[PDB]
Amino acid sequence: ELVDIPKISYNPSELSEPRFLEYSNLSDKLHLREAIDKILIPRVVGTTNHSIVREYIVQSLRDLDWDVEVNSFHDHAPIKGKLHFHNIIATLNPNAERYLVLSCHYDSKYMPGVEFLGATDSAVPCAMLLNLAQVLQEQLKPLKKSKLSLMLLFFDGEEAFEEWGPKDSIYGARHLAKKWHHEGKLDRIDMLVLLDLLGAPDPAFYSFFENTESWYMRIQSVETRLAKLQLRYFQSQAMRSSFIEDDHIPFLRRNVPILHLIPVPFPSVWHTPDDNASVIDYATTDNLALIIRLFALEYLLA
Ligand SMILES: COc1ccc(NC(=S)NCCCn2ccnc2)cc1OC
Ligand SMILES: [Cl-]
Ligand SMILES: [Zn+2]
Repeated sequence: ELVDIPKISYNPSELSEPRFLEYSNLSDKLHLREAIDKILIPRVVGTTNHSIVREYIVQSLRDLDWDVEVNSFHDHAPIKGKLHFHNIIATLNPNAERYLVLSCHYDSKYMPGVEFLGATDSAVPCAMLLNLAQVLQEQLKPLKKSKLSLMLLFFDGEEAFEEWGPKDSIYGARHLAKKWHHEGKLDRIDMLVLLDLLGAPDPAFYSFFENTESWYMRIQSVETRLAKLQLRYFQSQAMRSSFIEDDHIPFLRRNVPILHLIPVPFPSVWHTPDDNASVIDYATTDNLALIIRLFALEYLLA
């Protein structure tokens, strides 16, 4: 069921016009396309390419002066058996009291007998987050020292190896949510924003969670303001009784507020080899990446 979002949840863009104009003109299309190209390789957990993609993410952010921790652990999967998973946790201020967290998964789904590239799922999301760090590096500098800072979290082992279920899915997220819960490190997450299945044409977004509906409406407003300045995806509706499972689930279950940036319906190529370079709509990709960059600045800088 879709419900119209009530007025109480409206939360318009607050950046001054000049800063909104200035920040909305920051981009690096070439870097975004280069990041996509680097990441868009088969990258099943435990493979050489999986390590190559992790190294690229880690080095890219370390080169931009982010603190980067790799959370490594072993778990058992159907088919593959024992695997070494590696969540990537990048922060501007590793000593922050609070974080906005932007996140996605960097593994690609294991598909017997075929290469699966997972362009929308989630090579493009991963590239959008690296590109965000590159494009906004000047504006983000103060967040290296502030009490509220930014974390980019690249989950490992999101995908099932045999059949999606509670014991065969979201390996990295389940591990990390349990670890941080045990360590009292979940309360510091203001909100976990999860990007998934982005880069295909004509995505439609809805608000899934009432406690983040107001911040959903800030993204909606960012999109409206960009349109007005002539520079739609986010619907002003909430989807109730939606039970879409993803990396956020183990955080959601432990009281962490979630903003789930995933289109409904999913792209038509979902979990087929057609989720490749050819499905990427670059106009939609540049657009969504810009909207997300501005959302991050709205939240963090205000
Ligand atoms: C085909 O369209 C759908 C298919 C499945 C579901 N239901 C669930 S619970 N999906 C969890 C997806 C986990 N995931 C995310 C990226 N790679 C894997 C909903 C769909 O449309 C609303
Ligand atoms: Cl490989
Ligand atoms: Zn998937």
